[PDB]
Amino acid sequence: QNPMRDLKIEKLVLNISVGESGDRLTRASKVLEQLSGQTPVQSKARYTVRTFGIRRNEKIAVHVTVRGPKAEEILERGLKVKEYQLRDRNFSATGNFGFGIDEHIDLGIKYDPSIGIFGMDFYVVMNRPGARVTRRKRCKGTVGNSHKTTKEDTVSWFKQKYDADVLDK
Amino acid sequence: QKDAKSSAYSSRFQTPFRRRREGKTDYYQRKRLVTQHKAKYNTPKYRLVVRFTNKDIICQIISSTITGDVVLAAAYSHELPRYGITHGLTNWAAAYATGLLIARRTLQKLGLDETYKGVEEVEGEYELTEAVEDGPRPFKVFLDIGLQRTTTGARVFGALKGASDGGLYVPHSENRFPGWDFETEEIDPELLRSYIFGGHVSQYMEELADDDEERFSELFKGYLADDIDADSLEDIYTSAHEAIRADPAFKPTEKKFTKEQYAAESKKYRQTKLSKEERAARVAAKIAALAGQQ
Amino acid sequence: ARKNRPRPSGNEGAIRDKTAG
Amino acid sequence: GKSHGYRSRTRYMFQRDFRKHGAVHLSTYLKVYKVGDIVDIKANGSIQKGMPHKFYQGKTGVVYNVTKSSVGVIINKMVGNRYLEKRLNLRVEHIKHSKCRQEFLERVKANAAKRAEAKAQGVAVQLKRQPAQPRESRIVSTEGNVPQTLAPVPYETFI
RNA sequence: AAGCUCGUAUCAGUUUUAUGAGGUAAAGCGAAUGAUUAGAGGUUCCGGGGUCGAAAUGACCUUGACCUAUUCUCAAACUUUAAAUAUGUAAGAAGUCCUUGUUACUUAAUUGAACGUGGACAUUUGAAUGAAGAGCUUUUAGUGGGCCAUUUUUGGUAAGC
RNA sequence: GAGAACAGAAAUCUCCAGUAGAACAAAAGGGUAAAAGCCCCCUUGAUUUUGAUUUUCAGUGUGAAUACAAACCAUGAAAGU
RNA sequence: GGUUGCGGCCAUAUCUACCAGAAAGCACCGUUUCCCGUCCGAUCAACUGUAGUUAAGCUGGUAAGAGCCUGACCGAGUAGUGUAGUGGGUGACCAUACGCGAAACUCAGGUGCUGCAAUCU
Ligand SMILES: [Mg+2]
Ligand SMILES: [Mg+2]
Ligand SMILES: [Mg+2]
Ligand SMILES: [Mg+2]
Ligand SMILES: [Mg+2]
Ligand SMILES: [Mg+2]
Ligand SMILES: [Mg+2]
Ligand SMILES: [Mg+2]
Ligand SMILES: [Mg+2]
Ligand SMILES: [Mg+2]
Ligand SMILES: [Mg+2]
Ligand SMILES: [Mg+2]
Repeated sequence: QNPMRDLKIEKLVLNISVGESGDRLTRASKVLEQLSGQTPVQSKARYTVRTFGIRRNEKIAVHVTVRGPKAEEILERGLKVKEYQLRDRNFSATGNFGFGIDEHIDLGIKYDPSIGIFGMDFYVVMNRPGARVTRRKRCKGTVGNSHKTTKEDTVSWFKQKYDADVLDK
Repeated sequence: QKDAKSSAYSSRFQTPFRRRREGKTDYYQRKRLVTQHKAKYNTPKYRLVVRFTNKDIICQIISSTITGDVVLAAAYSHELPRYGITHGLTNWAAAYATGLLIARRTLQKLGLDETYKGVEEVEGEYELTEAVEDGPRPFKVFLDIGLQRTTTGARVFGALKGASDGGLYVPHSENRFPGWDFETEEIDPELLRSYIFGGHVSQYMEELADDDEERFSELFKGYLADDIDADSLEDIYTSAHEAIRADPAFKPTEKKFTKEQYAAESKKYRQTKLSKEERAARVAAKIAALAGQQ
Repeated sequence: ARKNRPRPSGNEGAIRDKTAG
Repeated sequence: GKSHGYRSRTRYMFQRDFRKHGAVHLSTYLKVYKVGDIVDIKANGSIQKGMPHKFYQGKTGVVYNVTKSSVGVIINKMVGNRYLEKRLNLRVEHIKHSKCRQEFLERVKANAAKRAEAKAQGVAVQLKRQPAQPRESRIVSTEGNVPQTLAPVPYETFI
């Protein structure tokens, strides 16, 4: 039936792939903590490509995870920017999804020219409760087949709440 | 389609033993535990194992043999009502109580209880059960925490303190007990004594009760129902300790039924296997119906 | 590479590729 | 040029098994070894410490020493025109009782019990074993089993 | 060569019984690695294209790839499996059982360990066959270019290599 | 494999599959999955005293290695190492 | 018989897709003052056992299921091989005598057992 299989948000991950190290990386870092109330983390580049101008381990991007009520309200504050209007092919085949935006100042931080103007990529991890089965240490196990998330489940949920719409396909 | 693993893969798969599949026992731990100095031929190594399940605590004394492991004695949490404890059967003090119980139980059944009395005037101090002069050189046993993660003040080490204060000689340092100062290497005996006697809940009563009555109601509801005051909490633990030191004899339950009755009910209740003749008839019928043009 | 992979608008690539002052 | 290391030409000898890699089941360490036990040697490639040299692969000897985690063994090696006794030190992993004695003692105890119970009536217990005696005379009937006649087979290519 | 200590044995280029170890012969590739011929079915938001098209995450053919099930053939430095022949150990008195002495070792513990005291069990005392005696010590001559035959086998076309 | 702005065959993030098809200084071969792999914390047992044993072997040496003994240590809660 | 803790043997115990599961137990499950760790009480820490649910985990069954295990005069006394001849053949190689003896293949059957301790309509 449907006693407690209710879908819910795990985590909002906030990503910025600023292509270079140094000051503009530092400023990128100084963007998120205001938005997140939370300190960010920096990821290194794991092999040179020499066309994007990157070396091994020269620390390119910044991303954060947020969960719970603060995560859902910030999600809402992003979907307001995107006017509740998302394309089907954005959705993961597992039931995850995500999108991107530009001009982070179009929400929250006014301009603060010392910081600059940056775009982000939000990505949402979605599931049902009872998920710690795959995450605890003792007696680790996988989730049942019927109990996973799906394209259809997540799009239907996204329909019914936020009363939003999905595009062409 | 995608969720399809090849026949070759299935036929070359290795399997973990059984407990690794179940994610239950760390054989790398069991290695360092159960091996005996080969010069000491049959003298078995004894493990005080501790396990924390939801709403219950288990502690046991085990030696190991080829045909299986064998247990000297066991101590569950859920019989502490026999010793005057009715709530919070998973708190760190509950673990201490269980350790004390198992300690005195084993010593009583082994005939060591008169000697190695243990410690009565508990003070949160760190000391080992030293060997009595020219005596029987007290019993020795080592921890077995399983996969449970070690960390400062973890409630398993309450069981360690229970065994130690009971009198078992259990080799251990103290730098993980709650209140082990970190930036400087000392221990706060009185804070430890607080966690022994339920400080973290006795104190926690006050802020919540003077702060948030509905929250103080939903949890600790049983405390209100059975009329326990915060200050009195230390008293019941102290009285328990004497109750254990009085009688650890492990009265077992009476089961109000029979082994056979339980087996019969579950047997008649359970679903059964299907036999080969019926399997053949089943496939034949499936042919004659679905394949047989319905 | 695809046949039409990044093919821009004439009036949108002017603010895309200028690469010098 | 030529080459003779400590572990040369062991590439197959020391491979573990098929489908048996990984840690070792505890029974091996749960064994207990007394001085005077007769023991076989089979190397175990998983534990590089205290291995036996390839020459002592598959051999059999008598234990003579016991230490915290290993065993002293005596082997007789044929070098030149004599035998020399070598003493080995092996971790308990490459070691297992040769149940030859395990069964032999069974025979001995059963033998003594048989001797005693036979002496209880003085009836010449007759201890020694015998090789396979030639089988005895016997009669074969044909009831419902009439002899069946064969014949050699002709030839064809069978393809 | 000189002997020495003893007199049917603590033996044996041997078989049997019991129990180990091995990766060669063989075999396998619709089993890992690697090689290899052929069609068959799908699959391109994705290869190269052409045809219909202004393009389309539009259609048709083509080539290629990729995947699926099949098919033909191989390995000294591949392998699931796995021989015969060769090979380790045991088949008793230096044994087995019973009782209880010693220790600074070890055990929670007279528990264990090791060595003993004392007692019990003989020619069927622990498979086969043989045993021309068995065991032990010195000391010193010659020798340190080899060759051939069956079988296994390496380089080379081969050779009386 | 499936998704996320610039971002594309390749940057960063997330999920699913994953018996090792990777890594382990170097040649190859063994061995390794709550590790022998990757990351983090503490340290110097890469110490002292001389023996015993294995490999090449004359049962010499050298090299390398193994198992104890007697101290002082490091680590871990601990067994251990 | 069910369940839990500790196991032995390490797939007859794994994998793929479905279906059922009383009681208890296990579990998911609620909270962040304190010990404690995190980019984030997700993991780990602590407290309650109170607010709920067997949906999942787990157990069992189901499949002319993959796999896996066992057996067989199924293949085969074949392949291979120890020993012998003044045996055959120019040779490559092959029969013969006394011996040992595979794998693939085919068919049939099977799909965890079990020790210690506690608890369960
Ligand atoms: Mg560990
Ligand atoms: Mg082998
Ligand atoms: Mg070879
Ligand atoms: Mg061949
Ligand atoms: Mg083959
Ligand atoms: Mg191959
Ligand atoms: Mg042999
Ligand atoms: Mg001379
Ligand atoms: Mg010469
Ligand atoms: Mg580790
Ligand atoms: Mg040497
Ligand atoms: Mg001849």
